[PDB]
Amino acid sequence: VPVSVDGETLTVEAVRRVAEERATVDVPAESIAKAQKSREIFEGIAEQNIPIFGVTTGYGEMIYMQVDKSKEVELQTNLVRSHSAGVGPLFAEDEARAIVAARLNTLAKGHSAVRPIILERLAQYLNEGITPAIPEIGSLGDLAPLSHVASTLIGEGYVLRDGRPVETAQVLAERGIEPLELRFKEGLALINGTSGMTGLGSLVVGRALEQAQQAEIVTALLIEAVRGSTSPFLAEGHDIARPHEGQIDTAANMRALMRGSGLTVEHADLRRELQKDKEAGKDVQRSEIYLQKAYSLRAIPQVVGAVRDTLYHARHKLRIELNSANDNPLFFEGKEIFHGANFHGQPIAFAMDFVTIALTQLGVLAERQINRVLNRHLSYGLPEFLVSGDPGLHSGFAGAQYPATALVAENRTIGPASTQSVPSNGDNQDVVSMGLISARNARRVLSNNNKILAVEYLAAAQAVDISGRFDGLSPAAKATYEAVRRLVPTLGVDRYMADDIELVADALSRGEFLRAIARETDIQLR
Amino acid sequence: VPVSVDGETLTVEAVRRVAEERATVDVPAESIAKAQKSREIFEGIAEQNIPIFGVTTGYGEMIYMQVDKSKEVELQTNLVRSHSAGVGPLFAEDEARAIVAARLNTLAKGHSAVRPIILERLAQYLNEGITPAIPEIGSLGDLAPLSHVASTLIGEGYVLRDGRPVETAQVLAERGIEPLELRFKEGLALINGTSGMTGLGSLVVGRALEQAQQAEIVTALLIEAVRGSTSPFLAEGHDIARPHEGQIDTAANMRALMRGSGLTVEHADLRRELQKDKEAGKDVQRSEIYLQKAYSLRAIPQVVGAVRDTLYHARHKLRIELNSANDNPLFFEGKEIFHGANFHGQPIAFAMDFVTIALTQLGVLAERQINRVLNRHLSYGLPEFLVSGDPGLHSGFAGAQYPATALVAENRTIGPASTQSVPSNGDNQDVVSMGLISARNARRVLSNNNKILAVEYLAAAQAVDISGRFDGLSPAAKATYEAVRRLVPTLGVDRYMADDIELVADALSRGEFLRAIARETDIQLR
Ligand SMILES: N[C@@H](Cc1ccc(O)cc1)C(=O)O
Ligand SMILES: N[C@@H](Cc1ccc(O)cc1)C(=O)O
Repeated sequence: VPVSVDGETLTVEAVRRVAEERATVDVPAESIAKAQKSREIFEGIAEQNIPIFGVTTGYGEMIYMQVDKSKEVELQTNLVRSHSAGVGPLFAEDEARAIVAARLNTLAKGHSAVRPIILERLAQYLNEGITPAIPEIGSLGDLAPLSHVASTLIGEGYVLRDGRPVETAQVLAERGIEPLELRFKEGLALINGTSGMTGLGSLVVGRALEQAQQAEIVTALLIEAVRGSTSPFLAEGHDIARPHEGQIDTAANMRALMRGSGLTVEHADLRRELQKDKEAGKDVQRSEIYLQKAYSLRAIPQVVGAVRDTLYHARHKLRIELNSANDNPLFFEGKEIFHGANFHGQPIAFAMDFVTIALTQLGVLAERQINRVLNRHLSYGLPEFLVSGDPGLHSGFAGAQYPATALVAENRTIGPASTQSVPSNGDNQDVVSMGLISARNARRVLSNNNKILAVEYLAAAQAVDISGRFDGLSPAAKATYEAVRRLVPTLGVDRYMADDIELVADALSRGEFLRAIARETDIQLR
Repeated sequence: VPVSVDGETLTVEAVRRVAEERATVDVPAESIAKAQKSREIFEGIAEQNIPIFGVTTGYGEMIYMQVDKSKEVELQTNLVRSHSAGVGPLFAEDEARAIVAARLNTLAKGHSAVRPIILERLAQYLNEGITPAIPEIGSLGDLAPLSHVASTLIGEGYVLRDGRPVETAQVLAERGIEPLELRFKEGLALINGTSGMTGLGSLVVGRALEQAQQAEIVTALLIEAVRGSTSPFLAEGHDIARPHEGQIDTAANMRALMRGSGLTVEHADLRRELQKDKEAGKDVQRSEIYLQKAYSLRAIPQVVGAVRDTLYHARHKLRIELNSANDNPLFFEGKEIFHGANFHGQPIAFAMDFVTIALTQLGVLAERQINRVLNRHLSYGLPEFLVSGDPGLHSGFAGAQYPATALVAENRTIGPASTQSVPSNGDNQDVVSMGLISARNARRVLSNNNKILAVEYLAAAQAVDISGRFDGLSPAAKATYEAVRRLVPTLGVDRYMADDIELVADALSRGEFLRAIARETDIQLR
């Protein structure tokens, strides 16, 4: 299962494989050769003492400082050090690995003028399990975080071991590795890109998509458990009447998940049951039958679909970015040293701010579906707060609804960061993107959404037990139901709810509910 | 010249033509035909008194109330009236027209089961200048605003005339038009869609792109005025190293705008001019010749490019939406009436929130470029605050910078609305999109951006006079320069600036600088 880091075809899912599943990485000889190439282009110029940014000059506003080739190695060392000023908590192992891979892929595109050893060493770290200790704060959108990574290649800084930072010097001398010594433009190239936000963003987006699927999965279970109509998901509504890709995809997944359900109702059945319930003698009469259900159980295609569209767009931008030469300056055949701003992370800063927004609404919808099932006037029949015990004496899921509701409110306090640029570096960086903050914002909402969904999964499984509708559940709903009971038992009388919720929340973050559908059925969700 | 409203091929630009230039609309015969057949079939179903949401039942939560068909017109009429509860300011003529246009296109798709007369009357209103008085507030994402529109079709509510509301019944008596009477499902179809946010959103996104163009136009002029480098715009840095579509477009537009400039330099002229400055003596030598770097002028493709991507995504969403049957329930030949939620404006709510964020950043960049030219420390040699006389005694543009700086901060206080749902209607509408609020937010930042750009167009022209570089400008830079000076004179002595700024802001809102590039050069911008 090797992953080709060529600076051209790396996908978001592949980055997750490398970061999450320790997937082996391989930098193609073509990438290596193309890499050495640009290296000679550069050196063929660096030979002379001619001016070039970040290699024969100062850094930032100090580009006005001309520097000779004498202390080539020191210039790189001074940069990586002075810029390793990151603060806050350290990124997690998988997060740090995703960042490292994005940077490797970037250098592997071939226009950074870096020695092949840089790519080879980076590739060794991932493959050898040596993860840099990357503090989360510092990037203006990603100098500081990438600087901490840079430090570990030169045997400095810290590496992540069992959740704690351990000096890189020891770890290397340990597994017998001579720390690299950075040459011209290697220090700058290592840190002058969007690898922080792009690496983290990839994990988040990939996971956001699974969350969309897992929202659809429990949403489907809930719809069955309450015998909702299937009309809202009919293809004519989306494939033909309002063709947004996301909407079509969710409507599709919903039909597959509820297919073969004995509990769901066809519109025609409602229309006919409702009709018989009417007295042809009077113009206006009351009925207890709802031809339609509330928005939270009817508008799933529109809302989750819009979220999907947002995630598709974000994945699209990341795929391009991962495979871009987000670095400066750059080198091309018979070309002058390209001086631009491909280090600017606006594209990804925007994409992630949009992910934050989309996932917030995904959570808003899940929480209202929980409110749906817990409220007796809205549940369509189930007992208040899903009590099995004498009600009042027992509260059921009443208290468990609070953290879900609370999280919706907390996610709404998270504002966009891609527009919060603040000028620094003597007005040199007068417009930045703060994209890493955007990525972290989306990560937070994603994380909070698993807790919201956790309560929804527990609630949906409980509604099944109380209604005694298990034998009517569809193949998918049975799988979902069983995956939940496997982790948490039915709620007879009241009990400490926290562990159960965190138990189902962690399962969701590991994609165990998407897994269950995969194993127990042949449905291949979009 | 007639825009074809067929519910299948309408474009955002087409919508703007109808709304802004009063282009004539035409519902093609095939559309009428489809509407005609779909109606007769629907009427047969209705005439049977079988349950059909909003046609033989109550609205929203009161769908449990069954209504006999003997109350056909009353049911629909009561809906339109009781839902005409909009508040706040009225939309402008062009905004009201875009909304009406989007509604007409929705119904014309042929799945709303409305009588052709409805499509005809709508078009007649557009083609004859009968503009509904539509209050901006009330939509949960667009019942209220659309009900006000619906009210005018039955000769109620108000029509917009000279910025003020005039009772509809009257205007129709003057124009000699007999009000319509609403039949089965016609009241619901007129209001149960996303036409509010989709009509406004179209105008905004259309203008947003023009705003990105004018941002690129003034940036090009400014870069020429200060003799900046053209290297960051080289095709290889985008087309090949970083292929985000928007970024490629901006770089290309910038190259075309500065083509033929005698004031711009290349990275080569700096490294070469730098070699001179440097000497074989010293090892760290300071120069005053910055390898060019202020991001404000180096990152243009990256930042404005990302803005473009956001705008492209939104335009696509709007194109799909304009041609959708965003209404409920829906009729499909030989099938059960579709009862879903295609009225839900989430896709557009998300789209416009993103546009809001994107445009906010566009303004952030412009404001910093203004700061760039007004700060002597960064002016590239220009006098402080572009004073052409005695600084201190005169402040020049020092005061004009404030409205621009203040607007950036003001735009930053505008939060996303697509996530602010609040359950209403007895919890039936437990999750909404708040999309029209999103569209308005976007329109606001758009409007605010014209003011910031206005200050930047003035400072740039001023920079050109003070440095006497008018002769070295490119053909586009001259067109831009003359366009500004045709409106506002050079700033000799300090003077009241408020009028000069508003005049240029207004010119920008009409696309004047984009037009100047059209009739003065052979440049076609993306
Ligand atoms: N990203 C900067 C390089 C840089 C280096 C050091 C800094 O402190 C800041 C910026 C550029 O390419 O212009
Ligand atoms: N959008 C509603 C229609 C509606 C909603 C609320 C009302 O108050 C009236 C009508 C639906 O299609 O289900």
